[PDB]
Amino acid sequence: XXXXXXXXXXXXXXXXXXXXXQAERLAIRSRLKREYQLQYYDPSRRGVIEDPALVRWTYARSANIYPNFRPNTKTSLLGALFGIGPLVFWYYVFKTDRDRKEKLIQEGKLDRTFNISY
Amino acid sequence: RWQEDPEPEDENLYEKNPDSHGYDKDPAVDIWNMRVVFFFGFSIVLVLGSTFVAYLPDYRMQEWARREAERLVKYREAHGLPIMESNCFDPSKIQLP
Amino acid sequence: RLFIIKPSGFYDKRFLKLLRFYILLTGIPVAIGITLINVXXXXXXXXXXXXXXXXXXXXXXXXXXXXXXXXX
Amino acid sequence: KYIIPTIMLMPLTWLSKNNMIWVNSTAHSLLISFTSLLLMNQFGDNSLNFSLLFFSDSLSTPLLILTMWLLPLMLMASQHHLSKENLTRKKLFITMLISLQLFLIMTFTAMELILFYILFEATLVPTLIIITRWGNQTERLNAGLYFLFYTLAGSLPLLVALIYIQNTVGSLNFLMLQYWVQPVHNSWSNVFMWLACMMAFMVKMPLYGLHLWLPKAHVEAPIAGSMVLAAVLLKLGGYGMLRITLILNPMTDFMAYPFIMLSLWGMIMTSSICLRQTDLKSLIAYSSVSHMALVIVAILIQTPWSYMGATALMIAHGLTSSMLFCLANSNYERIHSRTMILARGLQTLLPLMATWWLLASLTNLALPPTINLIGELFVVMSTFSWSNITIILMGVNMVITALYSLYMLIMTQRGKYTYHINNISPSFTRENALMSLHILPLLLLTLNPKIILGPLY
Amino acid sequence: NMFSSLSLVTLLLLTMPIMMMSFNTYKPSNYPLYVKTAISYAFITSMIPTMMFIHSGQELIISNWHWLTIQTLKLSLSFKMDYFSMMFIPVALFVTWSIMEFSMWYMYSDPNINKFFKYLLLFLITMLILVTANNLFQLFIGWEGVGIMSFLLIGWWYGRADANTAALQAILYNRIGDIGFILAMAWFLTNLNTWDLQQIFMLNPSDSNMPLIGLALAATGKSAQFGLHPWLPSAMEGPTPVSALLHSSTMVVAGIFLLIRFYPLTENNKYIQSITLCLGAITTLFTAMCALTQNDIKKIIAFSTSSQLGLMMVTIGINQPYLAFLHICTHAFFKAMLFMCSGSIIHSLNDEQDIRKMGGLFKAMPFTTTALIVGSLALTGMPFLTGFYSKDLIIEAANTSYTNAWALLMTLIATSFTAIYSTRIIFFALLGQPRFPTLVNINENNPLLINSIKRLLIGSLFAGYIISNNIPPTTIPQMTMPYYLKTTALIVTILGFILALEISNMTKNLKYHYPSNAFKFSTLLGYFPTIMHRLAPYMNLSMSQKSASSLLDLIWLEAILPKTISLAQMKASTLVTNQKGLIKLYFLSFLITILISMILFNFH
Amino acid sequence: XXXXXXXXXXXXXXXXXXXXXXXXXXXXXXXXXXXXXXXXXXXXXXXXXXXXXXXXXXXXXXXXXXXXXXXXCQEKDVLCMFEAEMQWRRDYKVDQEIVNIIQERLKACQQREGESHRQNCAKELEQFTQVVKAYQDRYXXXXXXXXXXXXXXXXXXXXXXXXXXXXXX
Amino acid sequence: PPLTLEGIKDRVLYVLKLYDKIDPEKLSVNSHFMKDLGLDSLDQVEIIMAMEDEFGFEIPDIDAEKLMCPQEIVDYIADKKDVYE
Amino acid sequence: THQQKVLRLYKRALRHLESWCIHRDKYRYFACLLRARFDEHKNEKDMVKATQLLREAEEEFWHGQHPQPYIFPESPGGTSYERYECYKVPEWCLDDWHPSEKAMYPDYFAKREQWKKLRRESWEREVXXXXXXXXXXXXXXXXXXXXXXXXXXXXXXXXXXXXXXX
Repeated sequence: XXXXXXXXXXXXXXXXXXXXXQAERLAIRSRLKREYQLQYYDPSRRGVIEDPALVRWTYARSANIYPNFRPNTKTSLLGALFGIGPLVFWYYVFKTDRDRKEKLIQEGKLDRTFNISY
Repeated sequence: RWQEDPEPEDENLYEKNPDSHGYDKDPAVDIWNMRVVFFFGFSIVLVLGSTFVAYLPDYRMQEWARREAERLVKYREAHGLPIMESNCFDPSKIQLP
Repeated sequence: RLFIIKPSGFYDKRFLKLLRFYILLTGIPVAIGITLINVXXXXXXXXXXXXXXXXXXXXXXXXXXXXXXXXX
Repeated sequence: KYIIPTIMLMPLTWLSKNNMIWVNSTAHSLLISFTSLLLMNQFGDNSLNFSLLFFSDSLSTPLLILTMWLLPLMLMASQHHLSKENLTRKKLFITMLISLQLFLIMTFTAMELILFYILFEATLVPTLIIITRWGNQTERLNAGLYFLFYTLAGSLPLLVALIYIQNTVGSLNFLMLQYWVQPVHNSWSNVFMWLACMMAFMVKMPLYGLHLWLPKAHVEAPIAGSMVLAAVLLKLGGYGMLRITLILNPMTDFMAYPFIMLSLWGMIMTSSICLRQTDLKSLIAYSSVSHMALVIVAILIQTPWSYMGATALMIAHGLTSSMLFCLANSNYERIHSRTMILARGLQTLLPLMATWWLLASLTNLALPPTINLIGELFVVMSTFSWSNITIILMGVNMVITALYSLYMLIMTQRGKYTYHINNISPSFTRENALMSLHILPLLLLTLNPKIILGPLY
Repeated sequence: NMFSSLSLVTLLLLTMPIMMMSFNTYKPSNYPLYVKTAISYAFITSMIPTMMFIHSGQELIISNWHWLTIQTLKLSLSFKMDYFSMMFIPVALFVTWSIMEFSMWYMYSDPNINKFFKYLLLFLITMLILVTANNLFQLFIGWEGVGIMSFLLIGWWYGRADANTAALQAILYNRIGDIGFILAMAWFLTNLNTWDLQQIFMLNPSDSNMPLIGLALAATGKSAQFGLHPWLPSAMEGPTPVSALLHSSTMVVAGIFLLIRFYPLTENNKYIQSITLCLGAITTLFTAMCALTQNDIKKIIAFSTSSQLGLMMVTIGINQPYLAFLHICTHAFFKAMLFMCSGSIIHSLNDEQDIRKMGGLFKAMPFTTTALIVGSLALTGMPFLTGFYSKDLIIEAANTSYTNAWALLMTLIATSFTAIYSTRIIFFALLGQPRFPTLVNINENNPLLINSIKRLLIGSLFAGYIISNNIPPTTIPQMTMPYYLKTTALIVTILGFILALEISNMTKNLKYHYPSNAFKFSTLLGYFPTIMHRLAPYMNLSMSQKSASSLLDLIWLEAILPKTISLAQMKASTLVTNQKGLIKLYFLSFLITILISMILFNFH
Repeated sequence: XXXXXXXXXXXXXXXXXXXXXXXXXXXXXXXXXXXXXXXXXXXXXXXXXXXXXXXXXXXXXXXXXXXXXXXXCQEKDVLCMFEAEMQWRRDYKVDQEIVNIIQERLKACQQREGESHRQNCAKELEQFTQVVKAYQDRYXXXXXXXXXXXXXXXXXXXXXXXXXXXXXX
Repeated sequence: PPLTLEGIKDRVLYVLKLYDKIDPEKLSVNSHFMKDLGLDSLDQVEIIMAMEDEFGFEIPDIDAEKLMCPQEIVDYIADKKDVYE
Repeated sequence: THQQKVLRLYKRALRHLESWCIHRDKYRYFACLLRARFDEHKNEKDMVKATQLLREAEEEFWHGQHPQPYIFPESPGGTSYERYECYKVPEWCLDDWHPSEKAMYPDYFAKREQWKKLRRESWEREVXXXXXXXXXXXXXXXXXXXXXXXXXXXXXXXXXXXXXXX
């Protein structure tokens, strides 16, 4: 998704609230990097590091399903209309092709004489 | 509290106390297994087995039907009018209805 | 001159040599397999007299090695 | 000829000394697998019965050879796992494979439906023990209980279906005897009789509905990655749909019409999810849905051309997806995670295994005629004679079959792995030997695919 | 007799390095030299059967490797050596003869020098099968085989970013092109039991379903055209001799090649005649427009392939298969030079791929700059510079037809548009003051470069003499209109070059002209990265994540289970926790059980 | 040989009168390669054929004829129907490769003529249209999977349709 | 072609000498451009852009503030492009 | 910082100018016109007026923002060799080389063994020095330099050492 003007540097102010906002973000960024730094620069390790961010990322899609979907309301019901609905959509597509094909075999031949396979 | 539950050790053969191996422990067992009998089935089933598969023992009348068809074409063309199939495997059936 | 990039190479190249050693070991009857068409008769098509339908092999065609497998 | 030497593998592992075990189980299995390609291949116009109906002949099943091919192959990658634990735990879970192979030989060979049923469900018991135990991650039970309560929920309706046929029409037995079978008059009482015969082979052969049985079993790894190939053997192990639809209900195809469409949508939507998925084992788990769905479509058309591709796909998928799981296992025992993004780096770290990664991924695509092109092409050609609209949907599936395997390649063909320091040895002889024993049979089937694709061929 | 024997030799010579790829005999440093010597004698063995074809003789062979006996079919490794197939073999081999020996100079002293040649050999074989395809199943081995080997070639450099998607898209747009191709396979079997290409020449049925939804849809995957063409600029991310083959002769022909080989079907049906030119009309300008604004040495020539392919699509619509391959056989010599001689500049002045930074003068590198003059002018309508014998024959024949008038007018703008981007290599980069890419840049001519460009120079000039005179044509189109049709092919090149010279020099001098901020450019890329790289991958993945995975695959298809588990456990709890002990309570229920059997049930 | 029709005889004769130059480059290379690696290949082939000496003729082709009609014995019997269905499955496999010969007869016409295509031959075009049309009605095509029990129904359906049309006319 | 430690210092000095705005006699190499040599706030970024065009074109925006002295800029360009063994 | 935002805008302005112009003499001419625009407002320092100028600096620049600019040869992002011809091999897979093959070129193995012993011994001393830095949280922005000169190695040892080379 994109707006009329692409965001890259637009709408930015120094002020006082934004100055403390950068101080908050760099504090956590340095906190999570130093625990990596102590684990990276040692020869005694040998092994793939875990990191809590990536484990929770895989757990977000594979798990956390049944604790969710407790307020269904209407958004979940609209997904079922886009879910089992397309099966009903194609059900009348193939059926009209069958009424076209079956009638041609009995009266007014459409199948070629060269046809033999299947 | 875990007490005794906290027990984990990282194990890798690689090259340390193994030289070059696939099976864990014992250099004498490894060479005789992973390089001999592991590759003996690789030599018999794949190379000596390739002669069979479908080549050699005819296989469900694939080659037989070719020689059988050719002799029936030349015979039916010289005598009969219809070639091979026209009204086959049905002659004087007991009515329809 | 440089130290260059590093690959295991030793584990990789040994596998191809160990594979080829066992292909060539059973590649000897493959070489004999060509000479079996050369020395022994391959195939003949003729109308058979009414005496026996099957002897050693019931139907032998193309290769003589087909009849040798048909017996066992 | 096949049963008895396979049963004699059971006392072999228990009687042999503690240092050996694995050497005897692999070597003796390879010589028995040689005799399968020696005796079973002989057939006439209609394949003549073997002996008494304990185990019978093969008419359109060279899929037994695949089980004999994986008979030693499953023992190879299970060497790195189980080695840390006790000798009795090793001896048990080698014999559980032998017991699996014992029942699997019995399923394909025996030309029956009554005794075939008590071998189809009998394969579920050894796999249950294998899947529930030795699980690296948790939720073993959310896959173990799922393994029975999907299959047995659909297969127990065969007891009320199969016995109902023999009580009215002679006996099921040989199937070669089954010319007594009369066409169905199409009644509402006969509706649920057809459904009960199908539903057993609608769970193991995964659709879009009731498909959730499959990916749960693959993600939660049984032992390492070679016991995952036994679950692949159960997809093709549900081959009874080739026998029921052909004989028991040949006139019935009006009820097949919605079930083709249910498997047709299990092609676009099953491929869509397999693009943003994080687990590497899950990416093979959802690709296995689509390839087996192609067989499901082919069977229900009932044209003589579709079976030629259907039987070929059973052998094609069984040696390619199992090859893909071995590649997933080769990273699972080095990185110790099923994450795709974390384990990233071929050629720079894994030089010779990367070429095996190519050939396995290219087989998901339509390569120069190996078995996968041969297997798929007949189905596409059969669907057009069934209904012309199909290839508009089937062609879209051909686009995402590239995305099934190239996305596996791209997320492994990157010179990074900055966080990773392990995986020093790329392949310890047998690691690449597994990959060769999976691809070289497919390369030998290029010359002779007549042995593979054979339902009256 | 020798015609059938020597035809297999050309195929067997290319497979001999593949036989030596699996160890066999040791070859250190000489392995890239071994491929050069293999194709050298492969060219000589291909020249002899073509000399026989000019005289008399046409043979089509089968190797008796009939792997399919399934339902009234025989499918052997068949080799067709007829006209379009026969002439293309020594032309394509001579193109590879230089490019493979160019790979000795470019990509030198690399650890993966051996593997580079390995995939290029399979890239050569797969095309040669497609050229000699006599079966429709044999046709798939080549048409997919070239498209599957492109992944290892476009994505040859181990790119951490962008390079992997460049190889991915080349198959991705080809697989959307596959939708038609496999539909053309399935229609062929259902209508005709023969399945092979030998059938359709006899008992041909009039149907619009086959070539339109089929061969024309396959012509968008391969050959790019208008349908899907954003994979051409991405293909330049790979090495320079690799990008040369995929755009001059090999990958380019595969799409149009199908349409030439099936020529009786296009002649009988009139509805295919229109759509082949309707698709060809949009290709001529839209791709040529992208060549104007985009300023990258490799990427300028990348878009010029599809603009030349616009004329290649016209030949199908005009129902002339004879003139169709004649353009591509000369196109093989046009862009084997132009892609490679430009690549010589990139390697010399460090590693610059932009025309703005590059300023290689005619006096500085005389050997490479002279090839650029010959190469660029040959694409435009020149009387004897191999352009008249290929390009000009299409334009003259297009004027006299019952076909679309707007398509004819659109092609005439494209013929004048060829002079714009060709001068954007000369006037912009080669000619004038040097742009100075880097301080102290080493540029020198190598002995490997001399014995390759000079051998291509003979082929790029004498192509109009050998190919045109030897091949027997059918129906001459040039007769009417001395100025409106005959001169219009040459006048467009003259008026195009004059219009380009005035447009380029005005910005070159400029001084105080000042570049304007506002411009009406829908020309930067054609706005295909906004829809095929931004929108189409998003729409396939949003319907995968907002729908499918978070609705069907994990919730709603699983929702059948709690109906038999959670509701079962709810019904279970009403039979376990119920009745807090007490003999009283269980015996209170036994009072009702008898009343059910006596009153509520009719039985006694 | 025998079964294949083919053309009668090919002409193929060169005059070579216009332009001497170097006689003929195509003819000089043909004569050179006939002695270089064609005569040497003929000598090795003759040496291997002579070295065979003893050769086994063998049965080659099996008989198996008639064995009662399938559309005569019915009422579901294992002893009777089994051998009757074997005969039908044999003929079906033979009929598959009969079509292949007639298919290759049309292939031979397309290779030899090329430019003529449809203007000549005509006999092979007529032979293809007559057999395949009869093959569609009698053997499978619309009769799904191959079964001899269902094959009798396909013949009866054609017999009922022909009788209904004959009664009207 | 490979670059030497003495060669990279000479190449950077040649570009700095032809700056016109800066005096060639006043500054050699060791003197800082920030305080000792006459350079403006906008002039410092313009000098870095000219130096990148001559050598291997690689200059980070975040690392532009750290490099001010010509001796330090010659060392930073050689380290990033991997020069002198 | 306001000063860095002007520097980043000026660096982008010159590098985007080469996409429009063809010759180097016109590039030098238009650069002088750009300098005159900045120097008029550079002398005056304001918190409101200069910030409004920087927000308006994005305008006009965005009107001529995409003519496909020259993204350099070996440069992050853009086009033409970003990771190409720079795949190489990391130092993690150096010790993986087995004997017989490891015996070839003994000078490369002996020098690396002496360097690895120095890195292993200094790892314990660097770990105490890293926690010696005053922060009492974890870290602040960048890594701290070592104060001691006798022992050497400023915390990170494999950061600058072991890198890709073309």
